[PDB]
Amino acid sequence: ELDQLRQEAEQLKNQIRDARKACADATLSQITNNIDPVGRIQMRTRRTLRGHLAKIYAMHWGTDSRLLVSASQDGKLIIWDSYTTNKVHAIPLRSSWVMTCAYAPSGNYVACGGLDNICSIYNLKTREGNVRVSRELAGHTGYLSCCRFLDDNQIVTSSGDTTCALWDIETGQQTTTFTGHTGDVMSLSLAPDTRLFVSGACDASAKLWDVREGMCRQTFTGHESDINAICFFPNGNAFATGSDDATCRLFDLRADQELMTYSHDNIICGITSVSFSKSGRLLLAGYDDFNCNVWDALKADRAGVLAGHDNRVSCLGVTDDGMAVATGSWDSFLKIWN
Amino acid sequence: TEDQRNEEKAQREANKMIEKQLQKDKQVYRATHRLLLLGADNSGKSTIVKQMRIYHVNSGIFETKFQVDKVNFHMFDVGAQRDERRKWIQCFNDVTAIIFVVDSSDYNRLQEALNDFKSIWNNRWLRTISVILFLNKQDLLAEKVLAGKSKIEDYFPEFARYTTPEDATPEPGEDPRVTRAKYFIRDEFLRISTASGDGRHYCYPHFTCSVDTENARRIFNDCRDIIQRMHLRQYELL
Amino acid sequence: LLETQDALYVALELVIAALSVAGNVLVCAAVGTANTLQTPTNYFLVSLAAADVAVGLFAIPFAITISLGFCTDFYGCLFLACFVLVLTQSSIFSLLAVAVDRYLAICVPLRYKSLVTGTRARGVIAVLWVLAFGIGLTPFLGWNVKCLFENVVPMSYMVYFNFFGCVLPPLLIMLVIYIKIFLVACRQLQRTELTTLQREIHAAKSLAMIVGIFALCWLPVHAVNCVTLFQPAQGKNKPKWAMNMAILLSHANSVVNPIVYAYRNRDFRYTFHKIISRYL
Amino acid sequence: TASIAQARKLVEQLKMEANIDRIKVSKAAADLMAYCEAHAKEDPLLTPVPASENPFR
Amino acid sequence: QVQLQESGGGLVQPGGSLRLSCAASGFTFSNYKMNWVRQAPGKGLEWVSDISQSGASISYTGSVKGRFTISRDNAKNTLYLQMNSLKPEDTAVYYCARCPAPFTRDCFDVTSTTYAYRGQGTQVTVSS
Ligand SMILES: CC(C)CCC[C@@H](C)[C@H]1CC[C@H]2[C@@H]3CC=C4C[C@@H](O)CC[C@]4(C)[C@H]3CC[C@]12C
Ligand SMILES: CC(C)CCC[C@@H](C)[C@H]1CC[C@H]2[C@@H]3CC=C4C[C@@H](O)CC[C@]4(C)[C@H]3CC[C@]12C
Ligand SMILES: CC(C)CCC[C@@H](C)[C@H]1CC[C@H]2[C@@H]3CC=C4C[C@@H](O)CC[C@]4(C)[C@H]3CC[C@]12C
Ligand SMILES: CC(C)CCC[C@@H](C)[C@H]1CC[C@H]2[C@@H]3CC=C4C[C@@H](O)CC[C@]4(C)[C@H]3CC[C@]12C
Ligand SMILES: Nc1ncnc2c1ncn2[C@@H]1O[C@H](CO)[C@@H](O)[C@H]1O
Repeated sequence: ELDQLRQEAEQLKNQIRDARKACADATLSQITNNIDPVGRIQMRTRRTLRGHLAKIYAMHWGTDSRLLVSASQDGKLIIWDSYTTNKVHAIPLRSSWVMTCAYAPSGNYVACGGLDNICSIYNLKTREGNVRVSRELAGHTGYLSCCRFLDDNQIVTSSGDTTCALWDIETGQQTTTFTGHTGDVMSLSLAPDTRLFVSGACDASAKLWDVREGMCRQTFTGHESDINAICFFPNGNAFATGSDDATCRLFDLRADQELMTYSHDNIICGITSVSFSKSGRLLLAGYDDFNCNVWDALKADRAGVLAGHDNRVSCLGVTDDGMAVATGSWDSFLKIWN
Repeated sequence: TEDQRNEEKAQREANKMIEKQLQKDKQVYRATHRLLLLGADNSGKSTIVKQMRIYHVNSGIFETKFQVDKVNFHMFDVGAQRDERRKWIQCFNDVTAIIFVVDSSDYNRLQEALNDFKSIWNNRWLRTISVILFLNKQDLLAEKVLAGKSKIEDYFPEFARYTTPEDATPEPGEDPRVTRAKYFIRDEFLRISTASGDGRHYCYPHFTCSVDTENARRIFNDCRDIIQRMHLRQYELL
Repeated sequence: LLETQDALYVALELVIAALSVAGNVLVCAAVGTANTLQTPTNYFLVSLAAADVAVGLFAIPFAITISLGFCTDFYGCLFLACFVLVLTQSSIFSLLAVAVDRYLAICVPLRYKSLVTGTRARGVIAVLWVLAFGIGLTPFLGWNVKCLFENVVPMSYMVYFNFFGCVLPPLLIMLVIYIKIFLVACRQLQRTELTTLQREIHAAKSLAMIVGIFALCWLPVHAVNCVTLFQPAQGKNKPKWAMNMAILLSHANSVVNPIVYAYRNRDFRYTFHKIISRYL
Repeated sequence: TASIAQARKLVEQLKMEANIDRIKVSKAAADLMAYCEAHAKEDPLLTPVPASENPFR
Repeated sequence: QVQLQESGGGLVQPGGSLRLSCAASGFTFSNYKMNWVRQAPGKGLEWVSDISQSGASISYTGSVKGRFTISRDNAKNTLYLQMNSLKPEDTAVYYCARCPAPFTRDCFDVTSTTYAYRGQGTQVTVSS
């Protein structure tokens, strides 16, 4: 009897792709031939955040555009002051194998986690002066790959158990759960609206979810291999992703299809992390080829090449105002380009 | 201006003390050698170091720290994770070694063990990390090959036309068939490793039983040889 | 100043100083710019490079002014001679430290990262620099008009205290170090069963260089001084050629050190490739 | 059982995704270009910010 | 876009032969290593064979080495498994799995059962 369900799903996907091709009356590649190119993007290392020991596995800027988080595999999550490179806090993690990190918009909380299957929270504004474990959001049956702060009392988490979660710091349980993907979720991104969020997994697809509804509203499968990078477009209507196939793709929440594909015959190494600028005109993508590529979001051409990194890039972030960019690779030397 | 100069001085003192603590931690970090532990559920990976100086069970990691010849080793065993080992394994690309145990007594599962060993050896991220093959359960292999209830030819017909190498180290009183099968499995693993081998990472097979206790010294020697070959390559002496 | 042959001496010393300073400044810049090259072994290598830079910039001009045969004050010439000696001993001690680091890394690979760190590296470097300054400046205060070197510095210090105190001891130490390293490489080559003889001969050839080069560099001048002290009255039929070439090789040691130690490491070659690619 | 439940969840997700109102890609491209041209001015990465205003230099 | 359909299988008698086809779409089939695996009724996954991009490197499982033949046609991005002289133990559901990463020689398809890059499964039975 399962043959009937399989045929129904096949027909549903066929009509979906038919509607997609129908709405594909044009393509962003040809429509963007009139605008002026961005040209070569000269970005030099303004400061280097030396001090980390093990390979940095993640990083995330803050709303203040001055402090950033950087978690390493040695069990240390350091808070770096970009303006002066001053170590303000160094949280020692119970599990040395950390795979993510976050920085709440208010800066009062910081999240981390990894193979420990637990999302550890830490308060920076503690009256005791010495930070400590604020909350342990356990329950996931897979490695925590990415995490973002939805609010001071609501947080998002992506684990390798093929499911995403939305927790409340005051409760410590899964306030909401999402089980759309089939592979380990590797990264996600929240939009300025603070209600919708997209996440990519090893299923070579990116799925969208609403914090209130709790059901997958849209799915994209234009990629070829596992998605290891994802970031929301500054406008909140689109988002870019990157796969291990050495290719990035920009999907739109309204077209339900790919309209921009960043790739090159000589770019064989995959992607690890991507991020947009304040305006989205450029698209920064970290590759495991020991360098990062800043493409033109509207033309898909290598406008800038950040070649200074003696390791596989792991994370790339942009400030809330886009004054500078941060790149953390496995060399333990988190660079700050601009 | 003082309202900000005092804050700058306080932040400088904080950064100084934080760097001092970071160096204090880096001391013990560099002093310890981080190893990974992989293997099948039926394998005795959780009992490789029968000594077990200290066994720490984290939220989802079966850590195992110990000391040999004043050198601190920290073998990490990830058991409480999904079967998909293509993403989190990347976290162990800087480990000193990867002890991969195989329950070679289970011939039907020996094929899956060989496939996993191949996928690990051919991994782009573990391409520079040696693999310490601990063929545990050798007593089970001996019993199974002496009982004659299971023929290795059904699972590996090459064993029928295979001959034991000359550089073998036969144990006293061991049956020729037992040694032949053991070294055939060892050479199968060595070939799986050599199919894509290179001077970046090497294999170190070892035959150990479920009741053995000298595994600590074996892992010590394996790590020593691995780091020695790595330094020699860095000096272009290999 | 254009003597029968000291002019060629001055020219060769100038060329040697130029090449040495160029190579060692390149090494220092490569170690400084590249962040991944901030390691203990690289710390010792950049210390050797800085010692060679000081030699080329300070030791060579002082030795030239001395050989030219000036009539400066006694202490004025002794100061330059003692500075030359300090710089030579600092270079020798940096070479010895690099050799000991390689030894601890190869023979003691496990405890290497623990017994050799940044703080320990800089401490050992400072101790070696202080030792060099104390040894070279020893006769300046603890001495047991023609500025010609043999005049201001007697061979007593150049042999009893200099040669057999800070050149021959470290020479034999480096010899034993590289011998043990060759033995370890041979023991490891017979284990990597892939022609083993070719790679064994290549490793032996490399190691023979680092000590034979060290030898042919430091043994000439010190053996000349030894034969002049223990066996005097020889008249030194070919002084302006024998000691000429001896000091020429002793100074060319500065340029020969980095090309044999720095340029021959995989990390240094990778850094150079990355830098020339960035510059393109 | 397991496969049947998985297929049921899959077809439910497909149904939930079918009702999505997909507009032509032309409108999406126009909105993207509008946002770019409106924010490209205040984007330091596209318009070279002077070192005096940039707190990094 | 990423899809791997498979056809063939069915009922066969011992000693016969059968060619199972697998069409993969949504990527560059010439840049990904391919594998054939089989899961028997009630048993776990069992990798059968693997074939590289250009087919220069191929390997088979010792239990079925020689009897099966894996091939790949890049002109039409298709994979083929020609089994000859089948056995009653060959009855199982076969799957054509794609390597997770291109330009690599390491694939973890058989490690998990919920793997994504697979087909609906082609059932094969061997009996009179
Ligand atoms: C002899 C004179 C003329 C030249 C002096 C050179 C000295 C002062 C400079 C040049 C290059 C410098 C080194 C460059 C690289 C590093 C790595 C860093 O992590 C520790 C400091 C260290 C080791 C520096 C120490 C000081 C150094 C050696
Ligand atoms: C001959 C006279 C001029 C001596 C000049 C050499 C001095 C200025 C230079 C040459 C090599 C340099 C050292 C080389 C490397 C290190 C290790 C580093 O971790 C701290 C700095 C330190 C210790 C440097 C300090 C300055 C240094 C000692
Ligand atoms: C031993 C000293 C006193 C004088 C003898 C000079 C010769 C024989 C010595 C001096 C310098 C050394 C050479 C230095 C250069 C090289 C490059 C190396 O890649 C191969 C060996 C080779 C060719 C060495 C061979 C032996 C050599 C040891
Ligand atoms: C001037 C006196 C002291 C000796 C001069 C000989 C020096 C300058 C020459 C002679 C042979 C040369 C070597 C020939 C080949 C190699 C192998 C390669 O990896 C570069 C370094 C090395 C090892 C060279 C280093 C410089 C070298 C050793
Ligand atoms: N006989 C000598 N005449 C002149 N200078 C010498 C003599 N022996 C050694 N030196 C100088 O002392 C330094 C240390 O040997 C050498 O670099 C050399 O310049």
